[PDB]
Amino acid sequence: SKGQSKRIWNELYKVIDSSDVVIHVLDARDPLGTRCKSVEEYMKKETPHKHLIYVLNKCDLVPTWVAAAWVKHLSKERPTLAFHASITNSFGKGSLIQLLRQFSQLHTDRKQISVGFIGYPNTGKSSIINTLRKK
Amino acid sequence: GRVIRNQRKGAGSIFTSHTRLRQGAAKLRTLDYAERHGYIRGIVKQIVHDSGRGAPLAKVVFRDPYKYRLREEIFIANEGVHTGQFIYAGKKASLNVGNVLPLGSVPEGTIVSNVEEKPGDRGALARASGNYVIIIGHNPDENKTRVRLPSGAKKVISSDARGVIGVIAGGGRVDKPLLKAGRAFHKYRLKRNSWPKTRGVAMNPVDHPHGGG
Amino acid sequence: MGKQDLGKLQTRKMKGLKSKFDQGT
Amino acid sequence: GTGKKEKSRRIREGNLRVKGENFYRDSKRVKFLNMYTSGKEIRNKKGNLIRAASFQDSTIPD
Amino acid sequence: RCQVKHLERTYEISGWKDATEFIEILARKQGRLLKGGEPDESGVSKQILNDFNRGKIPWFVLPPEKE
RNA sequence: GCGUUGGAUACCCACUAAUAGGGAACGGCUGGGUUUAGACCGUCGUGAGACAGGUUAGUUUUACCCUACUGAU
RNA sequence: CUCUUAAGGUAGCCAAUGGAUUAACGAGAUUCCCACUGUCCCUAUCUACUAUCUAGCGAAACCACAGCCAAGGGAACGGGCUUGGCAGAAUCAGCGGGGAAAGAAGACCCUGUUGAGCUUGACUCUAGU
RNA sequence: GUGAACAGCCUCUAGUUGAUAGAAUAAUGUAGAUAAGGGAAGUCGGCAAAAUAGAUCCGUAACUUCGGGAUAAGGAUUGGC
RNA sequence: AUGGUGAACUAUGCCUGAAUAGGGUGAAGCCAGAGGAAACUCUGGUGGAGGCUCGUAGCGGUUCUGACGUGCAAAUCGAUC
Ligand SMILES: Nc1nc2c(ncn2[C@@H]2O[C@H](COP(=O)(O)OP(=O)(O)O)[C@@H](O)[C@H]2O)c(=O)[nH]1
Ligand SMILES: [Mg+2]
Ligand SMILES: [Mg+2]
Ligand SMILES: [Mg+2]
Ligand SMILES: [Mg+2]
Ligand SMILES: [Mg+2]
Ligand SMILES: [Mg+2]
Ligand SMILES: [Mg+2]
Ligand SMILES: [Mg+2]
Ligand SMILES: [Mg+2]
Ligand SMILES: [Mg+2]
Repeated sequence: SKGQSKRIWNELYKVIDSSDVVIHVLDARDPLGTRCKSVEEYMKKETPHKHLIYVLNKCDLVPTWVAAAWVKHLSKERPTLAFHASITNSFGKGSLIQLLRQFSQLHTDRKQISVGFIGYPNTGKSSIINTLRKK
Repeated sequence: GRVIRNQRKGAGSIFTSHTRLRQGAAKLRTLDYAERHGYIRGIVKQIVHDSGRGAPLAKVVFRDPYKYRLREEIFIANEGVHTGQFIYAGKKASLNVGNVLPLGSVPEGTIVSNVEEKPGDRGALARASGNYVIIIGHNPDENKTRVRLPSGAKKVISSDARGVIGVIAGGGRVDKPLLKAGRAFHKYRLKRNSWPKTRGVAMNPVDHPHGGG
Repeated sequence: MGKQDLGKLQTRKMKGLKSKFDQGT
Repeated sequence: GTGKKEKSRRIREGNLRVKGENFYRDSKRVKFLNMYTSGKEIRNKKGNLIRAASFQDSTIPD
Repeated sequence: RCQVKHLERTYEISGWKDATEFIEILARKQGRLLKGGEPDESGVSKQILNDFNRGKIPWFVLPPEKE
């Protein structure tokens, strides 16, 4: 029952309420398994102004064609970016950074934008953030 | 603010050199009549290690030109110098490794060491192990010699300044990793109290300007 | 999104993808 | 020297200037950064309210 | 969920016909024996599950078929 | 009048006749907390530092006095 | 003017390896298993030194005055005030409910000063240059 | 002497026999032990105790900087004549 | 603020002295044997390296609902480390 506690879900709703962009982190080995469809439905029903994208992490654990096929299939629904999180030897960091800069330029009226990382446990949200910060 | 170690070191105290085991200051002979006009022959009696110095030293015995006795000098050993070797020092000395010659008496491209900055100061340049001074050129009208120093700088000095033919022995010393704080400890025990070093950021703002956070 | 060139990604060299550890050969 | 003083800096670049305005902060920067220590009430020796706390005024509006 | 070749390459074992045999062979090869010669089934199983989750065993779910 | 439990991590499992609610605090030991000095990460600050925060380590030691109570001359 | 879904059948090309998912070490922080057991169900028994009694020796903290309770007395809240319960010498061992009984007595908020050998284009300065 | 041993235990030479004592053996303590059946159900938490231990032989995995891990783990034995 | 006194504790440098059982592991160099055109590989010995390791003296001070708290002691005692 871990991951279904009221404190955790209150934290999730807090980060969604504070976020302009929401990155849903998926595991390249089981992306449909690690999807929060109810959270996506709530976002598209109640907060349509918040921008939801997919980051398919741990793409180094699957063959290249598997990751390409998953990216192609998930792009039919949401903008999906392949990723491999590491401080030193990573993949997709520049693409994520330029996409975030595009979002920042789109919300130029806002003085800053917040990007909240949500998903299943152990999918690598903290690793992706450490990859972006190089620390 | 509190006085930092950089400012504290000027008062001497515990920051003086550890000189008990030294062999003596390494100098050339005093520039005298014999070295100014002809040459003088000494003999290498021994080659010894000096505490706190990477390069070995050579004890060279000359005869006193004005009194019946012997004079012992401590030179910095060039590579290839051996015990029992004859060393010639003066204006008329030959161009062989270990000999002491004025800079104006050697051709371009000559490699020297323990070079005098001024004529008579008994050696100032290229004394550490593996280092040397290159004779770039001469200016006879001003009685000057252009040389290249180990740091890469180009300098003009007197042609009467003296230098020892060859390169200082013991080269390649710093290519070996120490591997150990203990080996660094024994290295600086024979030199001075400058080890270990504490970072300024790790200190308080009172101790160092880099402190705090 | 830009181009996602997956041919510049090196997969992890896991022990189960190495033919040197073959069993029954 | 006379070049690093506040008066000389103002020439290079009356009552409108506020406390804490320096080479790094202007008036708006100073007040926004004082927001983080703003929320306190002021009392005197006898305990009377010199100034109420921010967003804690007790007067009943009409 | 895992391929036989991938499992045998990872754990240097073979010859099993079921999960109990796989656990027993792995425990006897790795020396995970309890006091009295009994293999440590629970410990070996926990280590296998940890390796599966943390990515020391290659595996993936097949993507949807192309159109 | 008489009882109202044993466990797992406010909710479950089980036993049971039953696993009722509450007060004497919230107008002796003991863990979370007021945890001061050491340390690291995050946010803000030109900085000294502060905090949207997160982690770890961290001395207070009566009773022989009166009464009350339990027993005893 | 334009941008992203071309990659395909369980491990690719591209440059032994593609690494920080880093060995070893640690009175560092955390989780689990075997063994083991009085940690517990559920407590019992044994030894020494005390405590206890005696001969000798012999302090200290603390002390407005004192010392049985109930109700009411203009925020909580009495040993003394009002109304009641009551109440018989002198005492011993325990005990920790209560006692401006002590020891914890200091931490925590508020006001007014002072210091900082704190820091900054705060002000007058000034060593050094 | 035992023993790998300036370890622990006992002894020779030498040196002490000092520390207020006597009488009883309640509770509660300080220090040390044992316990049927169950075996962490206790507790925030296996805190504390228990279990292990010398030597000989068999045998010893992942990982790894190839040096280690390692006494890994897991088994058998020990007297006297 | 002015003028003086302290490095018998402790912090650090220097000079001259002194102290530190018994085990485990087994680096380079060397010898012999089996291979090889050589380089080099394998087996058995020898040797005794390491800011290695177990563990006394010693140095230090992790833990205990530890002892003690007008204590033996203005920082001590026991076990453990
Ligand atoms: N191979 C691989 N492993 C990853 C990647 N990202 C994360 N991991 C691993 O996944 C583990 C859990 O990651 P973490 O960031 O804590 O997951 P989180 O719960 O989403 O924050 C870490 O130990 C990482 O080593 C990736 O891109 N590739
Ligand atoms: Mg500090
Ligand atoms: Mg603190
Ligand atoms: Mg009476
Ligand atoms: Mg029992
Ligand atoms: Mg339990
Ligand atoms: Mg319980
Ligand atoms: Mg191990
Ligand atoms: Mg001294
Ligand atoms: Mg050592
Ligand atoms: Mg050791």
